[PDB]
Amino acid sequence: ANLLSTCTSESGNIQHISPQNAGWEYVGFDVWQLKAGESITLPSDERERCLVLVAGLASVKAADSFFYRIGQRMSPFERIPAYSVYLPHHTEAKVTAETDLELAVCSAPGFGELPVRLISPQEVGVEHRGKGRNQRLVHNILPDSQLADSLLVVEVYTNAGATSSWPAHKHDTAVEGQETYLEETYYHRFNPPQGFCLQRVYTDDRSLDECMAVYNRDVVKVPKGYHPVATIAGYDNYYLNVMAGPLRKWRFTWEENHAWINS
Amino acid sequence: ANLLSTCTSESGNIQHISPQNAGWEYVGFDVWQLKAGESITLPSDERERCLVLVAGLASVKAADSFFYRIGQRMSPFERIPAYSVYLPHHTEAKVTAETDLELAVCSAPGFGELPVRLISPQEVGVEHRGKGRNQRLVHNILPDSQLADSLLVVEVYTNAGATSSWPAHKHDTAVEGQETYLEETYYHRFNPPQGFCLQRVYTDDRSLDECMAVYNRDVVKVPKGYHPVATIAGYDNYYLNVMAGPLRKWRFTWEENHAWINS
Amino acid sequence: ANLLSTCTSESGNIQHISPQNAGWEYVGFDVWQLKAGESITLPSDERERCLVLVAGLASVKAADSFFYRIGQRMSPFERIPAYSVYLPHHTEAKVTAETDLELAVCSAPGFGELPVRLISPQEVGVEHRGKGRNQRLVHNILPDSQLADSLLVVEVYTNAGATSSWPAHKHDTAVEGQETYLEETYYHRFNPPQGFCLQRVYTDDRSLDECMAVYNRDVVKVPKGYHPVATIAGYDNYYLNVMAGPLRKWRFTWEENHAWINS
Amino acid sequence: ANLLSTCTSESGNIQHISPQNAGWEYVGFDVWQLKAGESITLPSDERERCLVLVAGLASVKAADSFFYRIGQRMSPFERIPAYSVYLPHHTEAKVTAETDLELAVCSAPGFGELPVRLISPQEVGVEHRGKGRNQRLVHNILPDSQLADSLLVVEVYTNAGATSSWPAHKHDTAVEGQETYLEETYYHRFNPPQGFCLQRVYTDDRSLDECMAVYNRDVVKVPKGYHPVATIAGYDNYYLNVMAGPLRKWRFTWEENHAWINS
Amino acid sequence: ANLLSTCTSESGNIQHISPQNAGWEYVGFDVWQLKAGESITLPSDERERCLVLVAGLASVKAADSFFYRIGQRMSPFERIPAYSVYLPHHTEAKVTAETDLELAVCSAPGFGELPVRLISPQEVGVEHRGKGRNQRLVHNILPDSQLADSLLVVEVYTNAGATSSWPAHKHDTAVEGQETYLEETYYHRFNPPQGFCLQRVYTDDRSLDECMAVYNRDVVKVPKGYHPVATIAGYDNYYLNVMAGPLRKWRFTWEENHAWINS
Amino acid sequence: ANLLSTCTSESGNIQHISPQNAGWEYVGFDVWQLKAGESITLPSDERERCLVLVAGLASVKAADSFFYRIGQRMSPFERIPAYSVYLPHHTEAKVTAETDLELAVCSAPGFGELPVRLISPQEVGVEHRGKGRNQRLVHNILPDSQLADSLLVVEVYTNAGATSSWPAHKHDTAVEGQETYLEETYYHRFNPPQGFCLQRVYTDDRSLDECMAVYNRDVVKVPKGYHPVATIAGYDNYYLNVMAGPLRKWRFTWEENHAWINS
Ligand SMILES: [Cl-]
Ligand SMILES: [Cl-]
Ligand SMILES: [Cl-]
Ligand SMILES: [Cl-]
Ligand SMILES: [Cl-]
Ligand SMILES: [Cl-]
Ligand SMILES: [Cl-]
Ligand SMILES: [Cl-]
Ligand SMILES: [Cl-]
Ligand SMILES: [Cl-]
Ligand SMILES: [Cl-]
Ligand SMILES: [Cl-]
Ligand SMILES: [Cl-]
Ligand SMILES: [Cl-]
Ligand SMILES: [Cl-]
Ligand SMILES: [Cl-]
Ligand SMILES: [Cl-]
Ligand SMILES: [Cl-]
Ligand SMILES: [Cl-]
Ligand SMILES: [Cl-]
Ligand SMILES: [Cl-]
Ligand code: NI
Ligand code: NI
Ligand code: NI
Ligand code: NI
Ligand code: NI
Ligand code: NI
Ligand code: NI
Ligand code: NI
Ligand code: NI
Ligand code: NI
Ligand code: NI
Ligand code: NI
Repeated sequence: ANLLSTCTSESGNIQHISPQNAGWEYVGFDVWQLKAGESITLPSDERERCLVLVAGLASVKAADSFFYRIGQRMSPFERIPAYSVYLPHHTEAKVTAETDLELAVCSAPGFGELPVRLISPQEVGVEHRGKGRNQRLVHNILPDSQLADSLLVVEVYTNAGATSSWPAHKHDTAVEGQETYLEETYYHRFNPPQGFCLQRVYTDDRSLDECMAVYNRDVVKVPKGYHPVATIAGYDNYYLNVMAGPLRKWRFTWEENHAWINS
Repeated sequence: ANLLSTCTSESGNIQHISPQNAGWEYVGFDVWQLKAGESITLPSDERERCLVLVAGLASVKAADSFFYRIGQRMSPFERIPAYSVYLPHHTEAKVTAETDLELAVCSAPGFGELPVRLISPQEVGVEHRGKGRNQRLVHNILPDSQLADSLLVVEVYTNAGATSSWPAHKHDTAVEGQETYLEETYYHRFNPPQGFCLQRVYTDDRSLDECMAVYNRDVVKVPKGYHPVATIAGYDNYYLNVMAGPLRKWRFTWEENHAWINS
Repeated sequence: ANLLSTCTSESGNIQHISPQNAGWEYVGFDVWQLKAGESITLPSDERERCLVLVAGLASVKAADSFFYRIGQRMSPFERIPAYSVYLPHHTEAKVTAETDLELAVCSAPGFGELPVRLISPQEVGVEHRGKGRNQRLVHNILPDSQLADSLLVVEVYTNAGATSSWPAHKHDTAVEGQETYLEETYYHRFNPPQGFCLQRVYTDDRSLDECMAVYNRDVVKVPKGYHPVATIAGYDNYYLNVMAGPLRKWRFTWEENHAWINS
Repeated sequence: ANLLSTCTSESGNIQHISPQNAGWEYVGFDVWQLKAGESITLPSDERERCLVLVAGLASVKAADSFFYRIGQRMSPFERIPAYSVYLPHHTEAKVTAETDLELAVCSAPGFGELPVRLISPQEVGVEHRGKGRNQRLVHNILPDSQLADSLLVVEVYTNAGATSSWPAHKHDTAVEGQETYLEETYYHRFNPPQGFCLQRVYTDDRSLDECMAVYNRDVVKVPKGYHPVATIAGYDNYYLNVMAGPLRKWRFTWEENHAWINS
Repeated sequence: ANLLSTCTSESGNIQHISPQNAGWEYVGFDVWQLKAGESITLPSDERERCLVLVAGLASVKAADSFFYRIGQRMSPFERIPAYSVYLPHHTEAKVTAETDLELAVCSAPGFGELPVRLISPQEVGVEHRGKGRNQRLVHNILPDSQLADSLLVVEVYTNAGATSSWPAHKHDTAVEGQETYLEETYYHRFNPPQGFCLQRVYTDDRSLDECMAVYNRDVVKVPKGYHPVATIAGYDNYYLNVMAGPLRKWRFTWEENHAWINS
Repeated sequence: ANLLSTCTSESGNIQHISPQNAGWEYVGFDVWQLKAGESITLPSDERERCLVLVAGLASVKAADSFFYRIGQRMSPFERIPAYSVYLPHHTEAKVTAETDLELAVCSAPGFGELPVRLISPQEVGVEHRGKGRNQRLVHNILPDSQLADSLLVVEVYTNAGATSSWPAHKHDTAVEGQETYLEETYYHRFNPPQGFCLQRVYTDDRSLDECMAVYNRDVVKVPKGYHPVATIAGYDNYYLNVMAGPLRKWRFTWEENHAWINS
């Protein structure tokens, strides 16, 4: 299975993951690397979006509003929450780079009537998950406790020598009250930039079992199974995750052999 | 090519095959394993459906009707026809498990105006196909001689030591008066339950040639080519098949090397 | 990655490439091999089409018109431009084979209001590209300088011992003013007919690097990367290409190591 | 894994399996298809051999012995035991085809001082193994109860439909008093000749799990795991097996899930 | 590539890696899991050996020497050096399990005239390599500064989270004064036992790039390239390595991008 | 299959192909990239060798012979024959680089008593094979009409565009008077150096069918089948081939479909 998508270029639409090229039904994930002064226009269509400023400042025109010079961090490694913008479906938007800009466009099916809204770093829930070699900084950009039709968005910091997305969990089957089907994308970053991590996507029966050396700005698709991330000594890791499915609830099942790591 | 889809769980939506994850255009196939008292709701959308009760009893609310305790067999290995329900498109339906229930939801594009209808075991055409090591019990749940927009549904019993879907046939190309393009899914069952069969999906030129060890509740996708099933001594086999394409007619071509087995 | 699609049959719809089975978003490509007197009907839908007569004569009924015995060449190897027909979306059309007919149906998303139009061999721009072992005859059936919503269509002749689609170029990423995302299909032909060529689809990082022995009437899909064609001594090559993407402009980037071959 | 070796030609040394090309330590297997009057010379080396006359008549000169026009069956499908000649190591041999000849040369390490000997039909143990979809005819050409340094040779007849090398067994690990490491080759034949069977080689953890479609005169290598053969309606099967390892004792372990098929 | 070898059984010769099955020239690695009172005999041949008592107590008879009840640790996770016995070539040896025993037999070509010798904990060099997420305990059982014809043997302890065989190094090419060709095996163990690590074997050009999920008692073969081990939170790792080549000198090259981690 | 071996380094033993790592029985091929003043020593063993000076000057000491500063061309692309030295088995040799040196060591089993000899340009048969897109320069360094126990060595120059090892031939089966089994290695070079060619290794049944993109100093292994080389406009190609088998005679069979290209 080919779950790894390496960047296609250095500038422009460096990552383009769609339901059509991912072989799935809900999640889309795009990254644009723009120079100061450049713009993109997002269309009025049947998809809701979450614009995540990974690095740099931007101005956004949408609905009847103008949002000027949103963003703050110049690197995701500043460890301060991303500035994001929620766009409902049927919303054309123009995004202009105020500085050089690394922009994530998270997409999923849209059908509701929520308004355009800003998700500033102060609206992002911050949590420190796990203990020891399992410690991670989590920024809940768009959790299931906040409003959206489909999208669930999170960014996670895993320092070199820690394991994250671990103990192994899956969200690949609708099992009422236990688990939901949620497609998931990982957009990875490293500090220093030449680093890599090892991500493994696997099922209990191992019918799917793929390990991948993931480098800076690579995407990993998670269509099913467990999906832990093992970082490498010397290279701090960051990832931006998008999830969506038929039911917007994060319900997962832990792999039974490793569930004791939560105790 | 990955044509085999093993069950993702023991309960809930254990099989979910869609045009999007199958890499094709028409056929969808879902299996739900429900405990007595649990329900699912099927949406009003652009897909027609055939609900097939593989094992157990169910109640269905659809259109202006209530169908109570439909089904009979508690195992597909009773060798009595499944109870099924035809749902046209734009038909919301609620299915409640009266007993523990193994429910197949067969789907394809819907566009007509046929009514909701019951397909009881007495409406299922029963035929005994082949002679010797080629003998099989066939239950024509929804054949091309019965009404539906797209769906063709059949279940077949192949006793241990027989070959079925054989002599090799294909339905992967529109060839006027000879063959139709029909995507096909296989949902396999074994008695005793720990068994397997060997299914081979292959083209004449062998550009596609994949053999698979298929276990209990596994799905095989047939996007093209010949697709025979070789059963194993000691393990009786059952499969539930769904087909659909642009033209709802079962027209196939026999592999010429093995066509003499029909003589 | 499986980028090669060999013919499924000798007659009827011998090639059927869709966004759904290609794992992409825009381009569809069909070939029909029809005997004199046979017909097909193309539907009124949301796709625009370019009918390309690869070999043989046809009559077309579309919109309020009847086009009788269009075509001329009985083989693509006559090296005279194909006769083609542009069909906008929402246009049902009936195509009848006047002689035995090899018909290419090129498709992409349609949304405009252009009329049905004939593209006769006299409307096709003819150019001789390259020098020496890089020489090729190019027929611009439907270039970006002519009108269509999405479709770009070209046919190219590469004589045995020449390389084409070379120096290596890619059109797989939206990079403003430099490159566009364009899915591309290749439909290959050989003279004598038992020949083959070697086509390689690869990225700069080699995460994708697939070489393929392509035979008569085979299709190669190009979802991303560089995609040169190396012909074989004794076997002249022909290919028919279809491209489409979000922006109908042919903008590509040359692989830097081989760009000097243009000098 | 690559366990299937198809014939490289119709005449001469059509099968050549060596420890060097098999990725293992002991077993060699060669097939020679000779016309009446042709000969081959086997060298004096460190390997013992068992020359199996699969079909046709041959004369064999080795050491102080000459065997004139030995053989009987003109096809393995006569279901009568083969003639064979055991050759110790350091024994040059000349084999002359008296009729058209299909000759199997089974080889393994030699170190002893056994004499050259004929293994006529009268020295072959004939047995019927299993009941029903499991009943095969077995010819023990060179069992562990007869003399050789390393070689174990058997031929088996599996009628169309039936499963052989079943219930699944393995002989891939030295487990004192339970199992021995024995490399194994299968040389397959079909009646009628255009047939195939499905052979699956797999381990308990499925780290190796390969199913292959086996045609006439193909060889399957079994370096480890379970290795059952599933035959296809209409096509009777035959195979000639060679085994060897560090300990010349046929000790195997049954896969636990299917062991009940022996009771 | 197929670099992972999982255990073939729970008892007996659970690991058997040979130059013939590894696709290389020097290194052999065997593991024997024996019950108290069981024995094995190692042959007199052209290979030298290093018998490593991974866990448990053993007696060893070889040439004019008898070692009674050597060993100490009942688990490799006691973090105390193993007892080992060096055997020159042409030296038959009998190993008797005094307790349940996990025995590693490390082999390589032998040509010299060194005597049989005990390598007790007092002859094992103990060192701590690296700082933080990089700090491992290393036991030099048989380094290049001690006597053997070919064999180099080391065991390493990597605590959960940490990265070992890192910064990435290779020893796959004879480069005078810089690097030697050395085949390498890894025999992995976990505490608790149900754990895994992720090991990646890769070259600078990524022509080889394999990441594998390694479980308890699995073997990884390193025929060339970089080969770091990434451990997982909760699961401590241990591995026993064997190396050999034409020149018995441990000379390696660091991957240039990660060499800074040594400063 | 894995038939391509890319260089492991820029200096030293950049190519090391052995029967053990190639999965075959006879051919060994090594390349050494040495700086002026460096030396290597070839051992006294059971292999005969042909030392080919691909580029640069070398002195060779072997048995009672010393060859001082032999060689001439500083690049294979000078299109003048190489100097080579034939070494029988049991012959230790010292090779000193007099200038920077690219040295090929071709090896195969040795058993005879031929003397050490120089193969100077005057002993190399020069021939031009084929017409047009098929015309190559061939240097028969060590043909079957010259003396050696096993080795067959040739170098071929294929100008950009042209196809070589074409029409397709195979030498993979002993067929008396028609074909011999001969393993074959290709050591490729390009001018300019950043180029590539496409080489396809395939059998008549396509059970093996591998096309690879070959770059400067890469090696392709041909264990069986047809093996043509398709060059790319702008990049001239060179390759040095080594062959050996049980019978030192170059006998091949042409693929029937392309045999007409010889007329
Ligand atoms: Cl949309
Ligand atoms: Cl996490
Ligand atoms: Cl739920
Ligand atoms: Cl729908
Ligand atoms: Cl059937
Ligand atoms: Cl029809
Ligand atoms: Cl449409
Ligand atoms: Cl071109
Ligand atoms: Cl642009
Ligand atoms: Cl005798
Ligand atoms: Cl007789
Ligand atoms: Cl059997
Ligand atoms: Cl035993
Ligand atoms: Cl001693
Ligand atoms: Cl002691
Ligand atoms: Cl280390
Ligand atoms: Cl050195
Ligand atoms: Cl001499
Ligand atoms: Cl000279
Ligand atoms: Cl040639
Ligand atoms: Cl010959
Ligand atoms: Ni709406
Ligand atoms: Ni997740
Ligand atoms: Ni409707
Ligand atoms: Ni079918
Ligand atoms: Ni419209
Ligand atoms: Ni292109
Ligand atoms: Ni002897
Ligand atoms: Ni066996
Ligand atoms: Ni000795
Ligand atoms: Ni190492
Ligand atoms: Ni000798
Ligand atoms: Ni050749």
